[PDB]
Amino acid sequence: DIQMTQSPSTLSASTGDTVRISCRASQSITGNWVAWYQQRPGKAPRLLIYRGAALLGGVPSRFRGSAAGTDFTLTIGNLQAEDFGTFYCQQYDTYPGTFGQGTKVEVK
Amino acid sequence: NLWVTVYYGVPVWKDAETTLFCASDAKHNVWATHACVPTQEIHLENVTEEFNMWKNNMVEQMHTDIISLWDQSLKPCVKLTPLCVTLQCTNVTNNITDDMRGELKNCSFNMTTELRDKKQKVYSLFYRLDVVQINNKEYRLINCNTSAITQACPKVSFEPIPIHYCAPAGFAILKCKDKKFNGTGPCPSVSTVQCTHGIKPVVSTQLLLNGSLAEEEVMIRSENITNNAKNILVQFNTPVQINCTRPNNNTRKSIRIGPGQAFYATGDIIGDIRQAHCNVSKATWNETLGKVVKQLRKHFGNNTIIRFANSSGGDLEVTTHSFNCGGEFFYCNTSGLFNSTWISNDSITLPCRIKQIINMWQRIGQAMYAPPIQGVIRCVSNITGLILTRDGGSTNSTTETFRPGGGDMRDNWRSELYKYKVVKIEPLGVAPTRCKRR
Amino acid sequence: NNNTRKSIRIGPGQAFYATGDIIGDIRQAHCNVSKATWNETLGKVVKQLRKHF
Amino acid sequence: QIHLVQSGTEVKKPGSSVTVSCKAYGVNTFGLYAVNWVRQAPGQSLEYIGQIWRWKSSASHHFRGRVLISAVDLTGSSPPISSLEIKNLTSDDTAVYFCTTTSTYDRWSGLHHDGVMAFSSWGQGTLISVSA
Amino acid sequence: LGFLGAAGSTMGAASMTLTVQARNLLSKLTVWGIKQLQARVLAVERYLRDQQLLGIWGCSGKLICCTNVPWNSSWSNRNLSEIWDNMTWLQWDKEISNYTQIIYGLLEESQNQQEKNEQDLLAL
Amino acid sequence: LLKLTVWGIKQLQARVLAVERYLRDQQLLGIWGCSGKLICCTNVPWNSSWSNRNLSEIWDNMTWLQWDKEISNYTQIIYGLLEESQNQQEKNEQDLLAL
Amino acid sequence: LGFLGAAGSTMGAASMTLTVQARNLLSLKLTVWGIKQLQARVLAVERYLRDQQLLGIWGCSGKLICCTNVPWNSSWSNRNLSEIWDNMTWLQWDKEISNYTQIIYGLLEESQNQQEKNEQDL
Ligand SMILES: *[C@@H]1O[C@H](CO)[C@@H](O[C@@H]2O[C@H](CO)[C@@H](O[C@@H]3O[C@H](CO[C@H]4O[C@H](CO[C@H]5O[C@H](CO)[C@@H](O)[C@H](O)[C@@H]5O[C@H]5O[C@H](CO)[C@@H](O)[C@H](O)[C@@H]5O)[C@@H](O)[C@H](O[C@H]5O[C@H](CO)[C@@H](O)[C@H](O)[C@@H]5O)[C@@H]4O)[C@@H](O)[C@H](O[C@H]4O[C@H](CO)[C@@H](O)[C@H](O)[C@@H]4O[C@H]4O[C@H](CO)[C@@H](O)[C@H](O)[C@@H]4O[C@H]4O[C@H](CO)[C@@H](O)[C@H](O)[C@@H]4O)[C@@H]3O)[C@H](O)[C@H]2NC(C)=O)[C@H](O)[C@H]1NC(C)=O
Ligand SMILES: *[C@@H]1O[C@H](CO)[C@@H](O[C@@H]2O[C@H](CO)[C@@H](O[C@@H]3O[C@H](CO[C@H]4O[C@H](CO)[C@@H](O)[C@H](O)[C@@H]4O)[C@@H](O)[C@H](O[C@H]4O[C@H](CO)[C@@H](O)[C@H](O)[C@@H]4O)[C@@H]3O)[C@H](O)[C@H]2NC(C)=O)[C@H](O)[C@H]1NC(C)=O
Ligand SMILES: *[C@@H]1O[C@H](CO)[C@@H](O[C@@H]2O[C@H](CO)[C@@H](O[C@@H]3O[C@H](CO)[C@@H](O)[C@H](O)[C@@H]3O)[C@H](O)[C@H]2NC(C)=O)[C@H](O)[C@H]1NC(C)=O
Ligand SMILES: *[C@@H]1O[C@H](CO)[C@@H](O[C@@H]2O[C@H](CO)[C@@H](O[C@@H]3O[C@H](CO)[C@@H](O)[C@H](O)[C@@H]3O)[C@H](O)[C@H]2NC(C)=O)[C@H](O)[C@H]1NC(C)=O
Ligand SMILES: *[C@@H]1O[C@H](CO)[C@@H](O[C@@H]2O[C@H](CO)[C@@H](O)[C@H](O)[C@H]2NC(C)=O)[C@H](O)[C@H]1NC(C)=O
Ligand SMILES: *[C@@H]1O[C@H](CO)[C@@H](O[C@@H]2O[C@H](CO)[C@@H](O)[C@H](O)[C@H]2NC(C)=O)[C@H](O)[C@H]1NC(C)=O
Ligand SMILES: *[C@@H]1O[C@H](CO)[C@@H](O[C@@H]2O[C@H](CO)[C@@H](O)[C@H](O)[C@H]2NC(C)=O)[C@H](O)[C@H]1NC(C)=O
Ligand SMILES: *[C@@H]1O[C@H](CO)[C@@H](O[C@@H]2O[C@H](CO)[C@@H](O)[C@H](O)[C@H]2NC(C)=O)[C@H](O)[C@H]1NC(C)=O
Ligand SMILES: *[C@@H]1O[C@H](CO)[C@@H](O[C@@H]2O[C@H](CO)[C@@H](O)[C@H](O)[C@H]2NC(C)=O)[C@H](O)[C@H]1NC(C)=O
Ligand SMILES: *[C@@H]1O[C@H](CO)[C@@H](O[C@@H]2O[C@H](CO)[C@@H](O)[C@H](O)[C@H]2NC(C)=O)[C@H](O)[C@H]1NC(C)=O
Ligand SMILES: *[C@@H]1O[C@H](CO)[C@@H](O)[C@H](O)[C@H]1NC(C)=O
Ligand SMILES: *[C@@H]1O[C@H](CO)[C@@H](O)[C@H](O)[C@H]1NC(C)=O
Ligand SMILES: *[C@@H]1O[C@H](CO)[C@@H](O)[C@H](O)[C@H]1NC(C)=O
Ligand SMILES: *[C@@H]1O[C@H](CO)[C@@H](O)[C@H](O)[C@H]1NC(C)=O
Ligand SMILES: *[C@@H]1O[C@H](CO)[C@@H](O)[C@H](O)[C@H]1NC(C)=O
Ligand SMILES: *[C@@H]1O[C@H](CO)[C@@H](O)[C@H](O)[C@H]1NC(C)=O
Ligand SMILES: *[C@@H]1O[C@H](CO)[C@@H](O)[C@H](O)[C@H]1NC(C)=O
Ligand SMILES: *[C@@H]1O[C@H](CO)[C@@H](O)[C@H](O)[C@H]1NC(C)=O
Ligand SMILES: *[C@@H]1O[C@H](CO)[C@@H](O)[C@H](O)[C@H]1NC(C)=O
Ligand SMILES: *[C@@H]1O[C@H](CO)[C@@H](O)[C@H](O)[C@H]1NC(C)=O
Ligand SMILES: *[C@@H]1O[C@H](CO)[C@@H](O)[C@H](O)[C@H]1NC(C)=O
Ligand SMILES: *[C@@H]1O[C@H](CO)[C@@H](O)[C@H](O)[C@H]1NC(C)=O
Ligand SMILES: *[C@@H]1O[C@H](CO)[C@@H](O)[C@H](O)[C@H]1NC(C)=O
Ligand SMILES: *[C@@H]1O[C@H](CO)[C@@H](O)[C@H](O)[C@H]1NC(C)=O
Repeated sequence: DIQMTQSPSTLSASTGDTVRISCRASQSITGNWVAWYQQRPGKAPRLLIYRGAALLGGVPSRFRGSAAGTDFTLTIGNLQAEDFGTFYCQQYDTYPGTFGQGTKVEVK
Repeated sequence: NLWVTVYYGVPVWKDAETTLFCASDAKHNVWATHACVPTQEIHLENVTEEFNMWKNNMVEQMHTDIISLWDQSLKPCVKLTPLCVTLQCTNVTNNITDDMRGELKNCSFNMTTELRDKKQKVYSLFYRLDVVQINNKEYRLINCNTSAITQACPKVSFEPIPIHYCAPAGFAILKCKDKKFNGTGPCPSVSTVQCTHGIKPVVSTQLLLNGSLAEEEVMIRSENITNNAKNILVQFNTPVQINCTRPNNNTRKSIRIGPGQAFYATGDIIGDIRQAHCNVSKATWNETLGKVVKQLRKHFGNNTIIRFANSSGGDLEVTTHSFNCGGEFFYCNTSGLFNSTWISNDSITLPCRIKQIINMWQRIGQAMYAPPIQGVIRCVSNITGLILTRDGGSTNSTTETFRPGGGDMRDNWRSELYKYKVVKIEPLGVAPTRCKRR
Repeated sequence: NNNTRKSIRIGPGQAFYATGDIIGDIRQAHCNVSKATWNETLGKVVKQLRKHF
Repeated sequence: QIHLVQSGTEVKKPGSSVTVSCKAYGVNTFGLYAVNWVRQAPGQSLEYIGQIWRWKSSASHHFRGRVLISAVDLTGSSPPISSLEIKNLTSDDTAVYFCTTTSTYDRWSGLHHDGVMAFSSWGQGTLISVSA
Repeated sequence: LGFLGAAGSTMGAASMTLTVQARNLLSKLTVWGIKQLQARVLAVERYLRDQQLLGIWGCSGKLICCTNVPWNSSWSNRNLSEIWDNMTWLQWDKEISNYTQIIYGLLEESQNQQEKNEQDLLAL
Repeated sequence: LLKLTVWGIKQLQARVLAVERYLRDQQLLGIWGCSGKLICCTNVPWNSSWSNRNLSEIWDNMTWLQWDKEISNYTQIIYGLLEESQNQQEKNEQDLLAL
Repeated sequence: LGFLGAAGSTMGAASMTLTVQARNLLSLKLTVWGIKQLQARVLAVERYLRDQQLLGIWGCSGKLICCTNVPWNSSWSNRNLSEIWDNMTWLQWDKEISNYTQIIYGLLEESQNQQEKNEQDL
């Protein structure tokens, strides 16, 4: 049972900035078994990044992910108007899987 | 307090592809038997493997190899290029009975000789499907305005020889030993081998002849069961024999058309003119269809009516059962077998026609001309499978009609390579160990 | 020019593609070259060729 | 592509059972795939309920002996169906349930780690609100 | 057991039959001739590309040869009991699949420094 | 360059068999612990059931052809014992090096 | 530095990056481009096995910097240990020992020979 902590809780940015979201686990996941999901408010969730630093077919190259010991970070550059939603960091190393806490990105 | 140790020879394999070579044990043949090398199975435990027979690479490689082997024996012998002349064909009658008049014609035509400025008026016997009329009536060959006719080579044989596509060193072949395997999914009984068993390259549509049998029950295989455009493969558990024969003598006559160029045609028939026919047992076919429909009712429901009808229409090599017996290509109507309706000592005789101009592998531009065979032709064969299809209904009834189909030669070879997989061995490994150098 | 292709069968499985009929008018094929760029490159050609003559 | 539909909004009384279905379109066989069922409480985080892999259905350590997952293979006149039954529900089960699939064909795909895996395709989610 | 017979055992139980898989890695212009020639060329190249990597690190003729580099704790924090008795070879290569290049790089310069340190030993 | 008229299929295959006969001999010599030696000694004992001749009779009277003909029925078991003994000596050296 | 990056340095600075050049000497129809790839692969096998066979008869198989018990003669070079490794490079040292290369290549063959098992066998 690994508890995930996401940072920050609620932040705001503008069109053209870079949003950095961090995720800290309990133990040391040395195998990079982490994933970053995006869920719009009201719509269905969407998997963005699997295995920490690998993209999916249909995801643009502006997103980036990095892993270092416990700290898994996600950088979103060239921010648009359609990337406002909730972001989740979820591990699948040990049974069972546990999600993060939620991080909403507003516009201001 | 930990160090790195390199291990060589770990049992780790990846998924890849390579090239396979023939291996057989040993008048020539079409497929090169004397060019192959002269010809163990280790069971594995605590390992699973996900097999998929519809995404294999061995079927396309085998198809390309059979196509490349078919076009290597037709080259160095004689081609029949000056045969496109104006024929004069009449009917033939020599104590001939009913339902045969109209299938054979006696043709006469001019032909060049070994001298350039001379001619020779010769005659032969042709079939109905080999000549067409143009507007005594004049006739011509059917494959003349679209393809070039070359003769089949008289020193080769079309007998199928079992070969072994065998992998070199560095790769491995895995095989699923499940008795109720359906070609898709995980297999808990995987064993490694060197290479496969004897596969006979039998070219036939709608009837898997001289194939491999099942173990427990009749197997049904399909890719997309919710689509009406995918074929359905049926694998029996018992063989149903069938005896095909041709009562004609079919004497041969050699005509020299030039310098070192010979042409073998049909001469005169000594005897009666009867139909070539295949006899199949009637008592075994009913229980064969019952064992087929007992496994086929599991995919549609226990309240389904199963109708068995014949083919609708299309090409002659699709609707009719096309095969090769004794060196001669037979096309059987086979409409009397698939005629039934299943609700929830006699023998059937099927007449077959003979064609001499064969267009193989669905090609447009490369024809052939088989030579006549002297004597009486009689062969026996097994029936170890079926290729069926269904039509699109109005999704409201419980009646399903199944019709035989084919034409694509990949389905005839996918039923034998549905359990084998090719893997690539990687023997390097890195392990932690409390040890130091020197 | 607006050319049309016509296939004549000269044998068994052998065709020959020839011209058909010109649709419209028959004009001359031609190439256009810029004059000022050609002169300003020929000046550099002469200026670089005068080093050896 | 691969499209999944689910049931509608069903309102149930405490004490009875409920059954949520999930129909798939595009998958080949459940032996090459794995069907995971999670949920999401309104105003809270997600929660993993159960999964079916290699024809072996299982649940978490908190929903043991309470839920039941079932699945069938292809049918010539029916889509692939995955059902989940909840018996003896409490007053704290109002959530948006989902239905996810994950392809477990390749061993070196990196999307699965010895039974537990990620979610590549999501559904629409059914709202279940229980009240007295 | 045979060829690939210990594929389902643990890492400690499969490290004793390494000589079985180490000996089965080497052994008119028709259609069946060029395929056999390309297969022999591919087998020779696949043997040489592994023998060169075995000869760079200094393990010419040894299978359980020892190195001098230390094991970093960021690669795998497991002990000797959860590796040689629980995990297999099909999972251990996928566990550290992102850290093989730095290990292959560290196995070269240490062997080079060990070979260049031997030159200052016999010069006394 | 490479022309395969009559003498291109006979010159490439000779180098192919030369490479194969070198690599198979090097692989058979590498698994016994004698990579680069000719008069290297082993650790397996000589059984009296293979050849009961003395040491003064073989090295001064016998021939290599007659010696290959004499013990041809006990050839593969010596290679199997060598393949077992090399792995056993390597495991013993790894056990001694771990302390 | 890279592949052939120390070609302009001296012999003392180019003898430390031998691992760069020690890993770049090794790596379907009958058309005009299908036979050239097979020819290049066969030539790459031939130009590696011939160079590896010379190190096997000298007892330096698997070693990049290997030295034996062959005494260096004073008639081959009359330089010191400071005017060779610090002044001359590898492109200039090969031109001076071109008339004495086969003598060293023949003396290196018997060395790994006069060091073989004798009677100790009995
Ligand atoms: C190629 O060939 C392949 C051959 O290998 C072939 O594979 C075969 O595919 C078929 C598919 O057609 C497979 O058949 C199915 O198999 C399913 C497997 O189910 C497994 O799991 C259940 C559940 O186990 C839990 O519960 C039991 C009992 O409590 C416990 O003991 C367990 O430990 C476990 O509990 C854990 O999990 C809990 C959480 O759920 C935890 O709380 C708990 O703590 C535990 O951790 C088992 O019961 C099953 O066992 C049965 O099968 C084994 C097989 O050996 C028997 O030995 C055993 O005695 C049992 O009989 C099994 O292990 C089946 O679930 C599935 O059943 C459905 O179909 C049948 C009819 O065929 C129905 O009778 C059945 O009721 C199911 O139908 C329901 O679901 C469908 C789908 O929605 C509905 O449409 C249907 O109406 C029905 O719903 C109704 O009932 C529901 C309750 O069940 C109810 O909720 C609904 O509301 C509704 O009323 C079916 O049999 C077959 O197994 C494969 N063969 C294999 C794997 O070998 C492949 O397909 C071929 N491919 C092609 C392309 O041809
Ligand atoms: C096997 O053979 C089939 C037949 O050709 C191939 O094609 C698949 O066909 C099914 C048919 O159902 C496709 O399934 C999809 O189901 C969706 C859900 O249907 C319900 O909801 C709609 C309203 O949205 C109702 O009208 C309907 O009655 C059901 O109640 C449908 O919505 C899909 O239609 C459209 O959906 C979206 C728009 O919402 C579009 O993006 C889609 O492209 C589509 O136009 C559709 O009917 C299934 O998607 C088809 N597959 C593919 C890949 O397209 C199978 O592909 C084939 N199997 C394989 C493995 O190839
Ligand atoms: C396939 O089955 C058909 C019948 O179902 C077989 O045809 C039968 O063949 C026999 C022998 O050729 C015929 O017998 C003959 O009868 C005449 C008149 O009595 C006699 O003079 C002959 O000497 C001979 O005995 C029989 O009439 C005939 N039946 C029919 C209906 O035509 C056929 O031979 C079978 N083919 C094979 C390969 O088994
Ligand atoms: C399926 O396999 C069977 C068994 O091999 C095949 O039957 C065989 O067919 C060949 C070809 O006609 C027969 O060879 C010929 O036999 C006659 C007999 O008189 C001989 O005169 C010819 O010179 C020629 O050798 C062979 O005898 C026959 N085998 C048996 C046991 O009858 C069958 O052809 C295969 N099916 C297909 C579609 O190829
Ligand atoms: C660890 O390695 C795996 C594969 O070895 C990496 O997964 C690939 O990452 C690339 C990077 O964009 C993707 O394009 C591929 O689709 C991924 N999958 C495969 C199967 O190749 C993974 O990113 C690595 N993790 C790191 C570098 O942190
Ligand atoms: C096909 O027609 C030719 C003539 O066009 C037939 O040949 C003649 O046959 C009769 C009958 O015995 C002979 O009297 C003639 O001498 C033949 N003429 C020549 C030029 O040979 C031939 O018999 C016919 N074939 C068949 C099967 O009836
Ligand atoms: C073969 O060639 C002969 C000529 O050598 C053809 O005979 C001529 O046919 C035409 C066409 O009707 C007649 O007009 C002539 O009178 C015929 N005789 C001569 C001497 O030219 C004959 O038709 C050709 N074909 C066949 C099948 O015999
Ligand atoms: C197909 O031919 C085989 C033999 O070529 C037939 O088998 C024989 O049938 C007769 C008549 O029933 C028996 O007396 C023999 O004992 C059978 N065996 C042998 C070895 O001769 C077979 O019956 C034929 N099948 C059909 C449907 O006619
Ligand atoms: C194949 O067999 C079927 C069924 O016997 C034939 O269909 C009918 O056959 C009878 C013969 O008694 C004809 O009178 C009918 O006209 C046929 N129906 C048609 C043509 O629609 C079928 O003709 C046979 N195939 C061939 C090529 O003869
Ligand atoms: C047609 O089926 C029969 C019945 O299985 C085959 O006869 C067996 O053939 C196998 C070898 O393929 C023998 O080991 C058996 O002894 C045969 N007899 C029985 C009773 O099983 C026959 O070989 C099949 N025909 C072909 C061409 O393979
Ligand atoms: C010749 O056969 C054809 C085809 O059966 C027929 O139409 C024609 O009437 C026949 N002619 C004679 C003279 O018998
Ligand atoms: C060739 O002739 C046949 C028979 O008349 C005809 O069906 C076909 O369309 C012709 N093909 C061409 C290309 O003219
Ligand atoms: C075919 O004809 C030949 C004579 O050319 C004869 O010897 C043979 O018996 C005939 N075959 C039969 C009648 O089956
Ligand atoms: C259909 O009938 C068979 C008869 O044995 C039975 O085994 C099977 O369970 C039935 N199908 C269903 C869905 O009940
Ligand atoms: C199929 O059977 C029907 C009914 O006898 C017949 O009219 C039709 O011609 C048959 N089709 C073929 C291709 O034989
Ligand atoms: C098909 O079956 C029906 C029903 O028994 C029968 O009347 C008909 O004659 C059959 N047709 C053929 C060609 O056997
Ligand atoms: C040229 O020919 C093409 C046919 O390929 C035709 O569509 C087009 O209109 C012609 N242009 C003129 C100017 O005639
Ligand atoms: C050639 O055509 C291009 C347009 O594609 C045009 O910009 C250019 O000026 C033309 N050059 C001449 C010399 O006409
Ligand atoms: C080319 O340019 C030169 C000056 O650069 C000028 O004197 C000359 O007249 C030009 N040529 C033409 C043809 O105008
Ligand atoms: C497979 O696992 C069982 C127990 O999990 C074990 O007893 C057996 O030895 C294993 N098989 C092999 C080949 O190691
Ligand atoms: C271990 O990894 C850390 C972080 O990348 C690195 O700073 C350190 O040098 C490594 N140590 C060893 C012994 O490889
Ligand atoms: C020697 O041979 C005997 C008889 O075959 C056998 O029992 C014994 O194990 C062998 N010992 C050795 C050292 O090979
Ligand atoms: C050949 O060797 C044998 C000993 O094995 C010896 O007796 C014989 O004399 C030799 N032959 C000659 C010609 O010396
Ligand atoms: C080239 O010579 C300069 C001296 O001017 C020296 O500093 C430099 O290191 C040399 N380059 C190499 C690669 O040794």
